Amino acid sequence: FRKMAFPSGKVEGCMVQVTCGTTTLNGLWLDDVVYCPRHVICTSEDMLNPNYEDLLIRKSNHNFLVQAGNVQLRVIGHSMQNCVLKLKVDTANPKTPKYKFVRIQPGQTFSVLACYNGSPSGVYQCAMRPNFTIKGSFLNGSCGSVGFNIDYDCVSFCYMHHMELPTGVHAGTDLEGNFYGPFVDRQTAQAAGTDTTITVNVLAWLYAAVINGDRWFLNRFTTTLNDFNLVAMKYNYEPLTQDHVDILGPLSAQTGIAVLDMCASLKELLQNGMNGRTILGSALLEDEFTPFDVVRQCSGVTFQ
Amino acid sequence: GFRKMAFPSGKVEGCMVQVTCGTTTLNGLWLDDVVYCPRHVICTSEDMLNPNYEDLLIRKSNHNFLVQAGNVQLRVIGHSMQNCVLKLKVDTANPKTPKYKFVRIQPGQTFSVLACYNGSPSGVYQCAMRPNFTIKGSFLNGSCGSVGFNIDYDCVSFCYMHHMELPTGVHAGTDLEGNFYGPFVDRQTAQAAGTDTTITVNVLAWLYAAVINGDRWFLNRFTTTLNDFNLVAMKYNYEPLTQDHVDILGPLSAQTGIAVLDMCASLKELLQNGMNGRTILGSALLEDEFTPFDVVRQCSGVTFQ
Ligand SMILES: *[C@H](O)[C@H](C[C@@H]1CCNC1=O)NC(=O)[C@H](CC(C)C)NC(=O)OCc1ccccc1
Ligand SMILES: *[C@H](O)[C@H](C[C@@H]1CCNC1=O)NC(=O)[C@H](CC(C)C)NC(=O)OCc1ccccc1
Repeated sequence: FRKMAFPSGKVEGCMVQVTCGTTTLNGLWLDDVVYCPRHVICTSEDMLNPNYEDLLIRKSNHNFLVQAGNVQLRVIGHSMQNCVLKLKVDTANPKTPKYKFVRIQPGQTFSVLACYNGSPSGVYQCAMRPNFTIKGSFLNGSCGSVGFNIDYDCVSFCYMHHMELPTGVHAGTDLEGNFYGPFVDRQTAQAAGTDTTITVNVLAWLYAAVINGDRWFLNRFTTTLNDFNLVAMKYNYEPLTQDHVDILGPLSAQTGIAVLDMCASLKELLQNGMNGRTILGSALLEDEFTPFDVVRQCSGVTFQ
Repeated sequence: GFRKMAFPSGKVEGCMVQVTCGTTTLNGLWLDDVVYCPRHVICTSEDMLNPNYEDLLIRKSNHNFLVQAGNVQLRVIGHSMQNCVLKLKVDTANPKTPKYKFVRIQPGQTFSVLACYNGSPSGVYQCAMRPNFTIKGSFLNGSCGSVGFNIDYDCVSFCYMHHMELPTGVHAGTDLEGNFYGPFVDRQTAQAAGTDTTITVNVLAWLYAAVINGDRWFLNRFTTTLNDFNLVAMKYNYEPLTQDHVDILGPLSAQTGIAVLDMCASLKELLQNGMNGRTILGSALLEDEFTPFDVVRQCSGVTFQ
C-alpha cells in the first residue's frame, strides 16, 4: 500500500508566477482570474504585522507582474478575499479544467503540486492533520502551491500554501483565503495544537488489511460509538463523527465487518499493542489513507 | 516525515492512449506518429500461457489494432516488434509530444510511474529499480503500458514500461526498447526474482535526510573504513558502497558535517543492533528508495536543526 498522488497535468496548466517588487510566489490561473497568497504585496518590514488593507490600497493593477513562464498576463483588476489576492487578467486560461473550490476536514488527503517561480517541481500526497497542519516538502518560493483532488474530469482545489511553523510543518488556506487552523499570515512564531491520530483513516487501513487477507486483529467484541470515542481520546486518537462512520460504509460492506466491530478491534490494538505482529507489513498503524484512498487504490479509478 | 515526491506527470499524461487487440486492452505511449505498448496486447488468455510472439504477430494486420486517444480512433498504418514492445505507426502526430529520450536505468535509481487504465491516467508515485530488477509499484489489471520516467528541464527520460506482477506482488517490466529489467519473460508463468538486496547509498542518503530534519538518535562516535563497512554491509544483504557512492554523498556530508564513513559507522550499528522499536523520519524500517539526488532536491535550502 503506497501513497499515490493524482496525475498533476490539469493543475500544471494553471500554475503562474506573481511578483510584487522582488517578492515572487505562485498563483493559480483559472478562467481570467489568478489566485495567490496576499503576502506577495508585503516587504521584509511589512511581514511582522502587515496592515494588508493599507498595503493593498497603495497597489494598482500595474504593480502586479503575472507570468505564465516568461509570458506576461496583463492585470485588469485586483481584490482581496480573506488571505488570498484575486488578480483579474485579460486572458482566459485555455487549460482551465472543470473545477471546484472545497474546504476539507482534518483527515482528508490531497495531492500537492510543489511549484517554484510558477514551475511545477514535484507532486506528493498528504493529509490534513487534526491540528490543521500538513507535513511535506515546501521550500522558499513554494507559497501559492496548491493542494487538490480529482474526481472524474473535475479538480477540487482545497489548499493554497502560505507558511512554515517552527516545528517544520506547513499551514495555508482554502481557495477562498480562509486559513485551516488558528494561523495568521504574519512573520510571527505560531504554534500548532497538539496533534492526534486520524482514527477514521486507521480504520480504513485496517479494512485494507482485511481485504488483503491480513485479519489476525479481528476480535469477537463490539463497542458503542460513544464508548469508543471516549477510549480513543485517552490514546490521543480523534473521535469519530457520524460522517466518518458513513464514509466507512463501503469498506464495511465489502468485508462484512461492521464499523463498530472494527472499532472494537482498534480499541484492543490501542490497549494491548501489536505484540510483535505487523499489519500490511507495518509495525505502526497508518493514518494517512482515507476510506476513499483505500477504495481508489484497490479499484483503479481514472480521471480525464 | 520525509515524503516520496514524484515528477509532475502532465508531459506524460498527454502521451497516454488505449490499445486493444480483440478483448485484450492496455495502455500505449504516443510520441510523434508512433504508439509504443507491450507486445502481449496481441495475446488471448490462452496465448499468454505460452506465447510464440513472432508467430502471433505475423497473424495480425494493422486493422486488428484499435488505438484510441480519448474518444478519437488513431488509424494504425504500420506495426513492428522490438523485443517485448510493439511500435504502431499511426496516421496522426501527437501535438503534445514532449522533448524525450529513452534510457535504461541502473539498479538503485528512482523514477516516477504514471499508472494508467484504458489510456486514462490514474495516479503518480515514485519507484526505485531494485538490485534484483523488480519494482514495488501499485499496478492492477489493465495497467500494462504504464510508463516510468524522470524529467530534467523540459525533457522526459522514459525508463520503464509495465508488463507483469510476480507472485510476491512486486512488478517487472522493460525499457522502451522492450528489454526486460531482470531475468523475467512476458509469459503467464510464476517467476521468482533473485534474492533482493538493500540499496546502501540510498539508505545513507535517507539517514542524512533524518539528521537534516533533527532525527539524530542513531549517530555514534565509531568510525569505520570503507572495506570494514562493506564486510558488515554484505553480511546483512546490503549492496557494497563504492568510492563513487561516497563521492555522490559529499554534498549531504558537507551540509550536516557528518563524514560519509561516520554515517557508515552509524548504519553498521543499526544493522548489528536493530532500531529497538525506535523510528527514523517516522519509519520503523530503514528506507532505501531515495537517491542522494532525491534527498538533495528536498533538503537543499533547509535550515540545519
Ligand atoms: C512562501 O513561499 C513562504 C513559504 C515558507 C518558506 C520556507 N518554507 C515555507 O513553507 N512563506 C513565508 O515565508 C511566510 C510569509 C508570512 C508573511 C506568512 N513566513 C513563514 O513561513 O515564516 C517561517 C519561515 C520563513 C522562511 C524560512 C523558514 C521558515
Ligand atoms: C498488464 O496489464 C498486466 C499487469 C498485471 C496484472 C495484475 N497486476 C499487474 O501488474 N500483466 C499481466 O497480466 C501479465 C501478462 C503476461 C503475458 C506478461 N501476467 C502476469 O503478470 O502474470 C504474473 C503471474 C502469472 C502466473 C502466476 C503468477 C503470476
